[PDB]
Amino acid sequence: SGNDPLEIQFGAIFPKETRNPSKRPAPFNKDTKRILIHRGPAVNNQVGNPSAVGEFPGSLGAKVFRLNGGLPGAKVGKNTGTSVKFGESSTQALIRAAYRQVFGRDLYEGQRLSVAEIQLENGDISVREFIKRLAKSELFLKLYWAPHYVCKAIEYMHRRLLGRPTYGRQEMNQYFDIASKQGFYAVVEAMIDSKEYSDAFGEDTVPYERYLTPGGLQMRSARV
Amino acid sequence: MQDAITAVINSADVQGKYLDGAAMDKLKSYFASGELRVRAASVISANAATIVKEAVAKSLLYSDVTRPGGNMYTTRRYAACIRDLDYYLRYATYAMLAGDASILDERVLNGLKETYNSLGVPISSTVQAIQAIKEVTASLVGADAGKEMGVYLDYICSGLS
Amino acid sequence: MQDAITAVINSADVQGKYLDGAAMDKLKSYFASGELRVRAASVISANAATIVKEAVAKSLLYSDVTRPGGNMYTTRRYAACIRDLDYYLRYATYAMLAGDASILDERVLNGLKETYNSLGVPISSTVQAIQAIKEVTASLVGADAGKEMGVYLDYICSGLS
Amino acid sequence: MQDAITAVINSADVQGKYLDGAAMDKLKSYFASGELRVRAASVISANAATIVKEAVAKSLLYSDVTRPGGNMYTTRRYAACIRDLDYYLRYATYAMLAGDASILDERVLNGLKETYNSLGVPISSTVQAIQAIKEVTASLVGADAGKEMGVYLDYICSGLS
Amino acid sequence: MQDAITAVINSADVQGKYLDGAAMDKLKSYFASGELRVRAASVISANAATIVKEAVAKSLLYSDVTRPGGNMYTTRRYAACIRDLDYYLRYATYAMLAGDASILDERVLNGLKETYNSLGVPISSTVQAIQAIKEVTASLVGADAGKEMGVYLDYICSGLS
Amino acid sequence: MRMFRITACVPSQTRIRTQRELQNTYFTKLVPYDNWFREQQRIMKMGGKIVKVELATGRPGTNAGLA
Amino acid sequence: SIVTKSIVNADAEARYLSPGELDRIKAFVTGGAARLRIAETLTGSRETIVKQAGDRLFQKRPDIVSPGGNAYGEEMTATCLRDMDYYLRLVTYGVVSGDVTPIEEIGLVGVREMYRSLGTPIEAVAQSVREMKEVASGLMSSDDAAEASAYFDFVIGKMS
Amino acid sequence: SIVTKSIVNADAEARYLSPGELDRIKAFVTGGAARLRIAETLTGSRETIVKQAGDRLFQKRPDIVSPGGNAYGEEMTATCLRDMDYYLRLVTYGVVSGDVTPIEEIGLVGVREMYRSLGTPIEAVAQSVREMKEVASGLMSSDDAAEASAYFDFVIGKMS
Amino acid sequence: SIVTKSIVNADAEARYLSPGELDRIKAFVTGGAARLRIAETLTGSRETIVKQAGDRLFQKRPDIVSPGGNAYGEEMTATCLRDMDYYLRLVTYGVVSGDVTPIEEIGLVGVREMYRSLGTPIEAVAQSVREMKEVASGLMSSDDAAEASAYFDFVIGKMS
Amino acid sequence: SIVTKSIVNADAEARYLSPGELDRIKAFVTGGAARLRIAETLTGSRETIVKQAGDRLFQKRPDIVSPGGNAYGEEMTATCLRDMDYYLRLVTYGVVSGDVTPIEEIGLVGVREMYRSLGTPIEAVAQSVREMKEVASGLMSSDDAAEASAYFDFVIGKMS
Ligand SMILES: *[C@H](C)[C@H]1/C(=C/c2[nH]c(/C=C3N=C(/C=C4\NC(=O)C(CC)=C4C)C(C)=C\3CCC(=O)O)c(CCC(=O)O)c2C)NC(=O)[C@@H]1C
Ligand SMILES: *[C@H](C)[C@H]1/C(=C/c2[nH]c(/C=C3N=C(/C=C4\NC(=O)C(CC)=C4C)C(C)=C\3CCC(=O)O)c(CCC(=O)O)c2C)NC(=O)[C@@H]1C
Ligand SMILES: *[C@H](C)[C@H]1/C(=C/c2[nH]c(/C=C3N=C(/C=C4\NC(=O)C(CC)=C4C)C(C)=C\3CCC(=O)O)c(CCC(=O)O)c2C)NC(=O)[C@@H]1C
Ligand SMILES: *[C@H](C)[C@H]1/C(=C/c2[nH]c(/C=C3N=C(/C=C4\NC(=O)C(CC)=C4C)C(C)=C\3CCC(=O)O)c(CCC(=O)O)c2C)NC(=O)[C@@H]1C
Ligand SMILES: *[C@H](C)[C@H]1/C(=C/c2[nH]c(/C=C3N=C(/C=C4\NC(=O)C(CC)=C4C)C(C)=C\3CCC(=O)O)c(CCC(=O)O)c2C)NC(=O)[C@@H]1C
Ligand SMILES: *[C@H](C)[C@H]1/C(=C/c2[nH]c(/C=C3N=C(/C=C4\NC(=O)C(CC)=C4C)C(C)=C\3CCC(=O)O)c(CCC(=O)O)c2C)NC(=O)[C@@H]1C
Ligand SMILES: *[C@H](C)[C@H]1/C(=C/c2[nH]c(/C=C3N=C(/C=C4\NC(=O)C(CC)=C4C)C(C)=C\3CCC(=O)O)c(CCC(=O)O)c2C)NC(=O)[C@@H]1C
Ligand SMILES: *[C@H](C)[C@H]1/C(=C/c2[nH]c(/C=C3N=C(/C=C4\NC(=O)C(CC)=C4C)C(C)=C\3CCC(=O)O)c(CCC(=O)O)c2C)NC(=O)[C@@H]1C
Ligand SMILES: *[C@H](C)[C@H]1/C(=C/c2[nH]c(/C=C3N=C(/C=C4\NC(=O)C(CC)=C4C)C(C)=C\3CCC(=O)O)c(CCC(=O)O)c2C)NC(=O)[C@@H]1C
Repeated sequence: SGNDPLEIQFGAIFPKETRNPSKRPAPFNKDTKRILIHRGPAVNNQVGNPSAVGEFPGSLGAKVFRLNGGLPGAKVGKNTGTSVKFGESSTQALIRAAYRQVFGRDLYEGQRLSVAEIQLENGDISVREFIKRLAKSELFLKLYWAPHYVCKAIEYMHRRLLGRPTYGRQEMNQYFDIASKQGFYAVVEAMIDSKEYSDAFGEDTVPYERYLTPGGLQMRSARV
Repeated sequence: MQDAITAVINSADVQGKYLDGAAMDKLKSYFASGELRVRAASVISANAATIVKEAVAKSLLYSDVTRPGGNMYTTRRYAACIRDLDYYLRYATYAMLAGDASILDERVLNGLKETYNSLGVPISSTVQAIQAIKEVTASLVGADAGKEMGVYLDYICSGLS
Repeated sequence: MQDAITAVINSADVQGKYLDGAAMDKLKSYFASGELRVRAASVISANAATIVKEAVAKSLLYSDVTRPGGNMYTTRRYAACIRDLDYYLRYATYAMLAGDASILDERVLNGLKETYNSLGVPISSTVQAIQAIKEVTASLVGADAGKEMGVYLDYICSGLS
Repeated sequence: MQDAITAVINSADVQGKYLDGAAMDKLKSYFASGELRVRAASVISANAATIVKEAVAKSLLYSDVTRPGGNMYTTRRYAACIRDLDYYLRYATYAMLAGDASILDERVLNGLKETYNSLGVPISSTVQAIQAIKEVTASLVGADAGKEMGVYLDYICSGLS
Repeated sequence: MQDAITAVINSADVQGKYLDGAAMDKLKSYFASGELRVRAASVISANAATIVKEAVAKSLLYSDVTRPGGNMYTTRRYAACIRDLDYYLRYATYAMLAGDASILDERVLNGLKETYNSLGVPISSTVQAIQAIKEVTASLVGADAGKEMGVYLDYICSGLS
Repeated sequence: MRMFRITACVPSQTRIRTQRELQNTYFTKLVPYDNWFREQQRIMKMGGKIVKVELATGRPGTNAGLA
Repeated sequence: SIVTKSIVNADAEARYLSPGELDRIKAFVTGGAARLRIAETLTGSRETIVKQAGDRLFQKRPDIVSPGGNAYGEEMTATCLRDMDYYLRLVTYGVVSGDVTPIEEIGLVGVREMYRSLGTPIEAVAQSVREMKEVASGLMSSDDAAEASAYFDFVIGKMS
Repeated sequence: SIVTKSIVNADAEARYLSPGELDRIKAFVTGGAARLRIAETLTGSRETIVKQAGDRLFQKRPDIVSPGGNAYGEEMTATCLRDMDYYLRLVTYGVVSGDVTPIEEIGLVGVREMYRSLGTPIEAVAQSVREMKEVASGLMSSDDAAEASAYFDFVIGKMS
Repeated sequence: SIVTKSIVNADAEARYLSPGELDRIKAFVTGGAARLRIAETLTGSRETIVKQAGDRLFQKRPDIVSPGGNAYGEEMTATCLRDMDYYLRLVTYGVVSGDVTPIEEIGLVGVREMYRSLGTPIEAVAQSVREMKEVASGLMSSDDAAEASAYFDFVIGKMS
Repeated sequence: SIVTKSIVNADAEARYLSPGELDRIKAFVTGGAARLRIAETLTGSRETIVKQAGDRLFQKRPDIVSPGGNAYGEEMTATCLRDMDYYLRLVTYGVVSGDVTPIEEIGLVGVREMYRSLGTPIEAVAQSVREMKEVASGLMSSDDAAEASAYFDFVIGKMS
């Protein structure tokens, strides 16, 4: 129960074993899939409808951020000038949302990776590469990976990059094996280069919260 | 989330009834206050950093909280509290515009007590800072709309305490 | 992308001068044509699937393209072509509402010629399809509004061919 | 990227032979000059924000480049030029510490000419800005270290030329 | 990807005809050799690493390729080439099972030639390496199924060259 | 580190997408060296066509000092 | 609601509402009396619209009412008139909200899976709302009908 | 084909075909001769199936062939006979491959949007395939008909 | 412009212009002369607005013009009023467009990085536009002042 | 090199070198003559190291030289001596660079995939470097041996 983070906007908050003992062990085996509540339509769950994995939640779940509009300075149509290029605020809002997905909160002045931002804005790298770079950042290592338990840090990373808690042992053991041999950076790489990531989010799609834990949704929608 | 319009619709939908005279009057009351809500939100939007500035100054600044030993000592934790109150004011504005505190329970107050306890964030010091926001917002915006904002800021306080 | 208003702003911003009398009349000319642009957009929006219906029947249907061996034979490739002509119609409406063909460069013809040659989509047939759109639109909205639409749909054709 | 040591190792590794005396002389040359390389880098890193500020002032500021009509007018374009020269100073420091200019080719000069030509960035104005950086740095670190720094700043100039 | 069954379907789908006598015998020929293609892949899957183990030793090892200066000197480059040949053998087995070389045009030969040219990978050496695979693949499996594999392995060779 | 500037065209096969997809269909992107093998496989398995591959950063035959 | 849409968009960007978004609500707030006029008109003559559109559907599509059909019988027709009464109620919620969210959330998402399970033809339900649109259009003003049609066509468009 | 699916699943895991998967291929290979027999009977009587099921559609749904309808005239009926010839051809490709993939790829993806552009009712084409199933099950042996019905019901299921 | 913003919003959802969005442009087009009138008054008295609000700034914040400050000196005071001339020019583009984008694009995006490099207090530039609002409200009618304030406050909010 | 490792770490965070990072390069460049002395000793008596450590491996693990082993025969023994000569060369490149990156890029990354395809036990290659460390430590001075063995121990650690 301690490995489960609180379903909040930002901050990896885990129940401590030492502080207020509330450890609830349960004999989970390997092929044990956890039932997760989809943010969008109930029909759009991938457990029953695997084809509808890349279907956007229509005012039911989280807002989807996509680089649908043309990036500024893509073609040499707007020659030299054009100071009021309208497609500029859209990509900046995408960047901020891409920052908000990797790191739950908006970062400070001397924390934003300016090199990665301008490469996305120029059209050198896709969103998939940009999300990967923000998760491969030394700041993400310092803030979420290093201060937390290894499998807690894996679980939270999966809830940020895929917007989904892990189904069970099969996925958790996979990333934990990579964490042992290769390291943190390869765990980031594996979660981005996963097929399920590619199906849910394209090359232009910013990740979003897709699935919640029943305990997490209860915290949201069982208040007064 | 649900606004005042959606809350009336949902309540009518649950019963399975068309929008009756009581339901229509609840909508008309919101549309009457709609001009007050939009203008209030624009004032808060313009003076977003200013409210938080004078909230920390009143309650938090020059106390044991700011000084070593306190929670809001380091620049990292100071900017964290600034951000927190920036989030609290923004979500109070959302609830003020909506006319319902459904967004506060869904996105803010959902396991906020458990979060603040685990980190070691003082509840009483945070409440006072939101209480400081209320007095600053009421002095800036007005009497009626400042009262409206004050309800949802109390709702954050009640959910945190 | 820039509109007719934005182009006036941009041109004045290049010199670094306030909006001069020449640029002032350019704005008022757009506001005079603004009623025509909104009206025509509403007609196209309402009959969006209807325009494409007549366009394919005039040009594409009962040809070698729809027949086996063609590029529009497959039901996926047919549905893609309707979707393509749904884009060409919507973006021409965007360009008409804006009063500038800057949207057609940055969004439509950003890398359309490259992908069409890659997939093997025939350029001659799709240009005729947009030319079929041109005649159907001009018959629907009128001669005055169809003249404006006819320019932008030719601009799509010229950029692609 | 390749430094001075790695370039010696790589040149020894292609032939497959051990570190010979002729290759050792280039190592001794780097180990002797490295005292100047570290000392100058610590000075440049210290005054990094003030070096750029001084150089932009004497070269770019109050000219036709920053004037409306130029490429350094817009606040977005201004912040981009500040960002660029911040990179230009940082990567030249990296090259100065490395003892090789391969890093400049590896990261900076990769797709920089084609990007600058497409956006319509003035080549003459960029060179003069880096030349302004060169003179500020050389007046800060010294004559010998400034010339050594000036090699990589001329290399990045010639690459953009 | 396109299989032998799928290719016969697609070929008849181009003309828009039903499966004729010529198309029916092509399917029957594939169904006759179906057991032969299954057993061949089973032998391959048993000793997949063993083919790659000896093929390097036959052609590439104790040569200028593996010698310092070559493109297979380092462990990283060696592990890359081992991976490549293992993938080459795997996709050839996939082509053997499918009974079509359309998978090879999609899953290997689709942008490998220009990749190898950009990395300075010798085309002559890699072709010789796959040629070294060819006869030993025939030795382990058989004459009839080895000739089948011998076509697809030569198809990779012809595509790269 | 060494990187590839690659151009790829990936068409849709499963579903007709009503949104603008031209940016994700035909694109030219920079990919890391260690990631290119996984990226090329991803394009191949999806049913795409690689147009042009060029080594943008670095040089062929780098034994030491490629990172 | 358009108010809900504006807040959600501001929530996702983690910013205060845009002056464009604030003016969008302000225009909706002022033009809320017109929306409540259409809603009351549809509420007032709910039994008239359903009965007229019902009969008009059964004449156009006799097969659904004829023996062997889905809505054959006095109890099955009553369910079909109830179905339209639900859909007309969904429209009234949409007009009031000034957005196509409440119609989608309650009675559009998972309609295709619903009517397939029941054995109801989906195109006949699309026709039923199209008949409901026609009756409602000829019971109110031209400006009132055109505003209402935007929500009606959304019900038709999603089900078709 | 199942050969296509097996390779896709193998390449996704970056491994060779498992003995369990290889057993599926060889069993399909042996059953491929029986699957070719089903196709031969369907292509042997491709004229008689389409014409009978086509006529049966015109008797059940007369509004299709009636003036004002979509398939009215000597040209428009010929296109409907062409369409039914095309969908029967898709079935013959489906039975050979032993898979629903070549039906899905060529003539069963975005069909809902395809006939909507033409203005053809999707319910009527769903009926036409269902009528084609009944003739195919009647003319050809019941054991092979149950095999063939799985591909027919897949078309109808995607249509409706 | 508001017409451009409405296009961008519609293209993001990949849909045609909303009837509400079309009426929003229509309301802008009809009331175009009244909004353009605001720009004329700000252009005609472009001097006396900058001179007065500039003087108001140096009384409200005398530290910036005091020795050691950023605006200290004849030349540094001149470029500050030149900056205020630029910011007023941004407002005139903004009130003509009907959107806050042209103000954002030219002289508001990456403004924090600019003034930090020059060593200018961002809170003092926020006060300079605040005083420019106050003179604008005095030299214009109440309805025009309230319209202009929505664009002025946007400059304030983004600055601080 | 330790210079490059410092640069790439600083570039990843997009910052100038740390006070500690600059001090480490300063400490490396001053002790560069000492690192050159380690190299010159190892390059001078290179053939005596690999011969002794080779023979010390063959007495410890004779299964290598015994039939069935990887290095069976005088030709394959010479290859094993060459392999150790290649690895001693990597250590000499490692000590002059002040970092283990040159050793990694050439003869550590993808070594487990290599010796698998050759059928060489990697733990025996790990033990060969262990013996190479022992002979080299006894060859030159202890103060230089402690620095040399530190890079040797990494090669052992990555191998095993
Ligand atoms: C300021 C009023 C007081 C204060 C604040 C403070 N907060 C943090 C850090 C966090 N704040 C949160 C809480 C939230 N998560 C949510 O989802 C929401 C609603 C949108 C909120 C407000 C979280 C999760 C954290 C953890 C780190 C993070 O930012 O993600 C700190 C720092 C604590 C630390 O040691 O890291 C502080 C100081 N504390 C005071 O002293 C003020 C009275
Ligand atoms: C029908 C018998 C009763 C009923 C059902 C009902 N369920 C939901 C929502 C969900 N159902 C599940 C459960 C499962 N998903 C799984 O993976 C499994 C194990 C195989 C099951 C059974 C989940 C996860 C959800 C949440 C949405 C989602 O699909 O992710 C609802 C909707 C609840 C809501 O308010 O959203 C309903 C109505 N309820 C009844 O009234 C019937 C008695
Ligand atoms: C002097 C160099 C400049 C200056 C200083 C100044 N600071 C404040 C207010 C505060 N300063 C801090 C900052 C810190 N406290 C910490 O714990 C740390 C990290 C170790 C720092 C850097 C804080 C939190 C305060 C609030 C006061 C408090 O501690 O309770 C002021 C007062 C301004 C006000 O009233 O708001 C001043 C004047 N100002 C300058 O202009 C000098 C150049
Ligand atoms: C119809 C006029 C002709 C035709 C169509 C056709 N198109 C494709 C494939 C694509 N079409 C586009 C174009 C666009 N997508 C966009 O995002 C935009 C900008 C808004 C446009 C205009 C692209 C990029 C594709 C790729 C697929 C995708 O989903 O993006 C095809 C090929 C379909 C296939 O995958 O096999 C076809 C056939 N061809 C004709 O025969 C008509 C003349
Ligand atoms: C300042 C010296 C002159 C100037 C600069 C200028 N640059 C840009 C934009 C970009 N410059 C780059 C180049 C780089 N990318 C990198 O990663 C590095 C470091 C290795 C560099 C130097 C790129 C890719 C961008 C970003 C593209 C974007 O703007 O989105 C601009 C803005 C271009 C525009 O008009 O939009 C400018 C102005 N130009 C001048 O006027 C100065 C003389
Ligand atoms: C071995 C026969 C020869 C050899 C191989 C070699 N190749 C590379 C580089 C790469 N190989 C590929 C090719 C592929 N792309 C694909 O999609 C597939 C099928 C799945 C293959 C096989 C790729 C992607 C690369 C790029 C780098 C990487 O490893 O991902 C190298 C490395 C080049 C270098 O010098 O560093 C090598 C050595 N070269 C020889 O000399 C052998 C004769
Ligand atoms: C008969 C079952 C129904 C019917 C027929 C009808 N169809 C059309 C038009 C077309 N039909 C198709 C369909 C396909 N051709 C293909 O290549 C494929 C993929 C295998 C399919 C599914 C197409 C593309 C056309 C266009 C004509 C052409 O081929 O060029 C019509 C004419 C529509 C019109 O009015 O223009 C008709 C009448 N209609 C019915 O009522 C029957 C239920
Ligand atoms: C006055 C309100 C404040 C102030 C002004 C000040 N600015 C500068 C320097 C520059 N100002 C700009 C900025 C702009 N150019 C644009 O295109 C726009 C947007 C339309 C603006 C606002 C620029 C480019 C410069 C550089 C110099 C130049 O004009 O060529 C200075 C000089 C800085 C110095 O010390 O060198 C000053 C003083 N400073 C204050 O204290 C006031 C709050
Ligand atoms: C001695 C420690 C052990 C041993 C030696 C042995 N190795 C091979 C095979 C090769 N090893 C190399 C050498 C390297 N490749 C690299 O990338 C590096 C890093 C710079 C090294 C050290 C090579 C190239 C080969 C292939 C042979 C060739 O030169 O072409 C063999 C040959 C195996 C065979 O039978 O083919 C042998 C014998 N074997 C042991 O058992 C010792 C423990």
